Amino acid sequence: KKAVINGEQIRSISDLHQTLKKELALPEYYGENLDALWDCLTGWVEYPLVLEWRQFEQSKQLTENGAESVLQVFREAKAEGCDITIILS
Amino acid sequence: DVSGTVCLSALPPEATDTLNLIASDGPFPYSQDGVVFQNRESVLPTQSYGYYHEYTVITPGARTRGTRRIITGEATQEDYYTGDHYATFSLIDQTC
Repeated sequence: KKAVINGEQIRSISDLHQTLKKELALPEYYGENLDALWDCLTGWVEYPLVLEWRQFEQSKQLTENGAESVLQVFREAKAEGCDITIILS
Repeated sequence: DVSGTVCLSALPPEATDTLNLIASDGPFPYSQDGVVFQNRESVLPTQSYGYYHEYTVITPGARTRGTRRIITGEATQEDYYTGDHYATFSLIDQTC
């Protein structure tokens, strides 16, 4: 499964969660917060997943490192053995 | 912050079944049950890693893990319920 985040266009953490809910096909009841995203990466998302997060350093700016907290969740799932490839640009 | 304290008899009856499984240490239905809960949004009081653990509350009919959980702390009867996929939590009062 391929998920693409255009990092220059996400200026709110809410729209980041909405864009994840669409690109990862999360459940309709997704809680739109970091603990729900961790529950979905360890129990719902399809794998292998490739997450292309373009213009990541721009997303860091606008969000205050709401972006870095999200990316840390994905890195922790990958470190537990979920088959995720993260490609930043 | 926690959103209030709610009597256990005002929650779904499956939350009492989850508390009773925690007290016997399972067996649980989901492999996520009993893992450490990292409280990543800091809705619950900030504590070191390992203080909290999470457990599913079944939703009858859903066919997935759904949105309801109990998170335990280490203080006596320190159990929190979320019924909205971790967005809010209440403290459970098991005496009413």
